[PDB]
Amino acid sequence: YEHSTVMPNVVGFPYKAHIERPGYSPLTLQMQVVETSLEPTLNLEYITCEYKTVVPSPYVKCCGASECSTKEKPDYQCKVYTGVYPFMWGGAYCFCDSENTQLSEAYVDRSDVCRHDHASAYKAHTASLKAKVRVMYGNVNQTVDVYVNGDHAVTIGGTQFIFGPLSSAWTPFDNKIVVYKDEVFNQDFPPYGSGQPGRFGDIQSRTVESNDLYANTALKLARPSPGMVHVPYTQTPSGFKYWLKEKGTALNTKAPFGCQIKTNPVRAMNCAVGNIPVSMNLPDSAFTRIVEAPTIIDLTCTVATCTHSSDFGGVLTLTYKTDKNGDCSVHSHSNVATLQEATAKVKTAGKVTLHFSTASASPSFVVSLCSARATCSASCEPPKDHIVPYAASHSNVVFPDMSGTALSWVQKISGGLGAFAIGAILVLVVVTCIGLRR
Amino acid sequence: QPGRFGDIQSRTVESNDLYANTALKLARPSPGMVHVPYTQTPSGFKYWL
Amino acid sequence: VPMAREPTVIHGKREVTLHLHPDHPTLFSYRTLGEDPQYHEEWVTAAVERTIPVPVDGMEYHWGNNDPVRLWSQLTTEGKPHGWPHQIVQYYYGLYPAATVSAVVGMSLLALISIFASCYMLVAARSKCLTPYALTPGAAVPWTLGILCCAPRAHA
Ligand SMILES: *[C@@H]1O[C@H](CO)[C@@H](O[C@@H]2O[C@H](CO)[C@@H](O[C@@H]3O[C@H](CO)[C@@H](O)[C@H](O)[C@@H]3O)[C@H](O)[C@H]2NC(C)=O)[C@H](O)[C@H]1NC(C)=O
Ligand SMILES: *[C@@H]1O[C@H](CO)[C@@H](O[C@@H]2O[C@H](CO)[C@@H](O[C@@H]3O[C@H](CO)[C@@H](O)[C@H](O)[C@@H]3O)[C@H](O)[C@H]2NC(C)=O)[C@H](O)[C@H]1NC(C)=O
Repeated sequence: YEHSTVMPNVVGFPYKAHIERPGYSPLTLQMQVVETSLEPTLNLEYITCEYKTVVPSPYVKCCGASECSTKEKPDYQCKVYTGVYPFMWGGAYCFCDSENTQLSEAYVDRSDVCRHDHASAYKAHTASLKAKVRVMYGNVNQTVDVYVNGDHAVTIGGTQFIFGPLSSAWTPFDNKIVVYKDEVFNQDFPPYGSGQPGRFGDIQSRTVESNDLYANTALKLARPSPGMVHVPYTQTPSGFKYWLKEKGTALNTKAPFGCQIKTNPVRAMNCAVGNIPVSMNLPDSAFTRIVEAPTIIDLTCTVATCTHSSDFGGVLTLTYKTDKNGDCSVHSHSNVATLQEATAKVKTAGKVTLHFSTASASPSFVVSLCSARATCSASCEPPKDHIVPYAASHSNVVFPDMSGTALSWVQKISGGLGAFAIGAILVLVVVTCIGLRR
Repeated sequence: QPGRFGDIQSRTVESNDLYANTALKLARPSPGMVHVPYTQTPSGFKYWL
Repeated sequence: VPMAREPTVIHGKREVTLHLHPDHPTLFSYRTLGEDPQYHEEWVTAAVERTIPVPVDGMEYHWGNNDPVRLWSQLTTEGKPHGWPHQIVQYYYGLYPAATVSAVVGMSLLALISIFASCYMLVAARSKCLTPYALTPGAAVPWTLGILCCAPRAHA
């Protein structure tokens, strides 16, 4: 028996589905989203880490001149300085007074621990959603793992469930993502090959194991001081360290809809938005023949107390007449009030009580016990406590019933004014028709 | 109230009775240790000072 | 690493007053877990006191090394529902204090327009039904004189 429904994408919401087969007794399923996981799709762009400037020892040519040679190294710098007269601890070598030349060489290289402490630049698109839903009904419990898209059917006790695609298409990750350890940042990194000194991605490596490197840190060399051998140089500080110091905020503590960001793999878990359509296919053995189920007649609904609070703050009573005792499948046919249970023991006494949760001043919903029906209306008082540590258990609908107190007052006032207006119109029409009849 | 002036009070200096409300809560000791942990809101007299 | 003490919470109307007692600089951060969050994070050093908003959507705050704690507000107000008309307005003004005023104003102007139109219709009808008899020195038909309050009560 094919059936379909739509359930909210809220973790912990006690969604209950009512299935009515005309030839059998009604059935009530309880589905609950224990956990979700929004996995995006990534394409690694490059890897950034601190750099390490290596300066080989200078070559001083005594009584001669040296020529610089170019090399294919990331951000290579080389110069030759004429007229140096170096010194050492014991005495000044390069015995020539002024015919000497020093060659200075330096270049940038990837750091030592770049494979342990590095930031990755990604591109995120077309996120895929996952869930973990607990389904219980009849006498069968059990939690299953599903993909939330209409391409995965899981069997729970002989019943096939398909969870349709999410209603919305909202993902907290922007187009470009930077991931560092256990933090995700919505950043706009420069493209490969066009980094800038002193900021994020001054040196860019296509992969942690890639040999190629692109470094741009404005390395420069300066003439050595007289009577020294030190190879002076100047260089703009690392961009990775200064990114660490002033990266600013994150996505873990900034994501909307109250959903945590994680890493390895990147995913936004337990993130409440949209609706999850559901498709089912139940076998003939799940239902019970109408002969076995008890009969319920003369169903009357009365509300003892009501309070539109987050917890189940309402109490409901049902009176009936029955031939034999057994079980029934209670349900509320409007989302104004969310019941607590999906089964109730009916007995020859003729009284049973149910608890519901509502968020409106005056609710109006129809409740069914097995095959019976009954309409309930009530007046509800606000709660006294200001803040609670648990989420709401109602669907958050606040418009009161048309038979409520406020709407009854509006109806009475509008009816009086309309009666006055109709009287005025009738008097004017009578006067005009009397004038015309002559 | 804990953390503010007069979190502990006594009728007089030599009075035997004492009222204390400092939110003293015990915690489970770590495995393989004997240290009886706890947590407590700091003194209200010092923060008043 | 150490875990800092839990703060003291005081509940308000969609607000939490939060007493913070650190020993060494700890990080305090919170966010409102709705559609548009309210972001904030700070390095609390000395004993301070914070007020943080808690809408109906809820919010979470992260104090030091402790696990984040979530708090949800509740649909509470100050008016009296199912009472006199001036109390239902208070009840629905404590909740959503931006649409109740607009709805009340709209209904009031609609009522005023309707009553003014009805009064205008009555006045126009009386003018139509009284002027033909006001062009001749004739009797006012005491039967009709009593029914409709015309200008001459008894003078002709
Ligand atoms: C031992 O020390 C002497 C210096 O007292 C060194 O002699 C120097 O040798 C270099 C090249 O070997 C000379 O440089 C060039 O020499 C040419 C010669 O025509 C000249 O035209 C250039 O302008 C330039 O000066 C340098 O002049 C010369 N100095 C002298 C002779 O006073 C000698 O090389 C040292 N021994 C060794 C093994 O290097
Ligand atoms: C369907 O299966 C689930 C999971 O087996 C059932 O939920 C489980 O209910 C039991 C009974 O309360 C929980 O055990 C108790 O949990 C409390 C929680 O504080 C703990 O203090 C007790 O010491 C005891 O362990 C159990 O935790 C809970 N499982 C989960 C994952 O929440 C559920 O009741 C079953 N459905 C029906 C209709 O029985």
